[PDB]
Amino acid sequence: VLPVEKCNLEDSACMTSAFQQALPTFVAGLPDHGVEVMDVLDLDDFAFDLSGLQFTLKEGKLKGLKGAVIDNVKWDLKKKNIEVDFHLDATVKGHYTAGGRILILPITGDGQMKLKLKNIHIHLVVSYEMEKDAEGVDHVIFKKYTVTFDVKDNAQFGLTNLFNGNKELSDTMLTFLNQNWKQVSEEFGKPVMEAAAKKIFKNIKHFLAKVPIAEIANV
Ligand SMILES: CCCCCCCCCCCCCC(=O)O
Ligand SMILES: CCCCCCCCCCCCCC(=O)O
Repeated sequence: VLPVEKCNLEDSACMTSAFQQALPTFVAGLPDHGVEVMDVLDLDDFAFDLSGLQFTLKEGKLKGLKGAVIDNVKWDLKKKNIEVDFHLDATVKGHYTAGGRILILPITGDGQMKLKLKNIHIHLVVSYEMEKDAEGVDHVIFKKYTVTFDVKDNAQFGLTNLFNGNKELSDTMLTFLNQNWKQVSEEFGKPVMEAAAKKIFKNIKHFLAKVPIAEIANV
């Protein structure tokens, strides 16, 4: 399993440093807990219709979670809530399509995407409950999460076969995207975020349904 020593759950310095040190092994996958490979992370296909853009990503991938930096862990035992702050440079790949408009430009494209995220900050809030399982050990059972984000340094857009390959229009569109990267991030990033959070919350939840609380915590 995991090469990390035991914390008080509300010792938030120990928890931050334990998350830090446990990450590479966790995101390499643990098949007998619930833990897939989380770098590269396979995202479920999704679709959205937002601010006039119709957007699909198929066989989506997220690379860079191996590389993430844990900023703070705040486990709160009265609230049975956990807050997790981190950041990373990520890449998001996959087969995309594009319909309708982005902001003031019309868009059509069916090809490949490579987004590069530079210093993306995440604020993950998880609520939980303590359950006993079948064999009378308690586990931390995650229930619900909120997530917020913040691409602080930069976002770049690579999109192949825009407007059926027509250079003029593709270049114009990609220049637009790349210049207003931050508005575009705030305008369309939430369902891309949701897509990874849905998988990340799921994987953690699996882990801790499998390991006894008495096993990884101070009682
Ligand atoms: C996005 C990366 C999150 C993956 C890490 C999941 C949390 C594992 C808990 C590690 C802390 C151990 C607690 C303890 O031993 O006291
Ligand atoms: C064509 C518009 C696509 C919208 C992408 C905007 C950039 C937002 C990145 C989303 C965050 C990725 C999730 C994560 O870092 O775990």
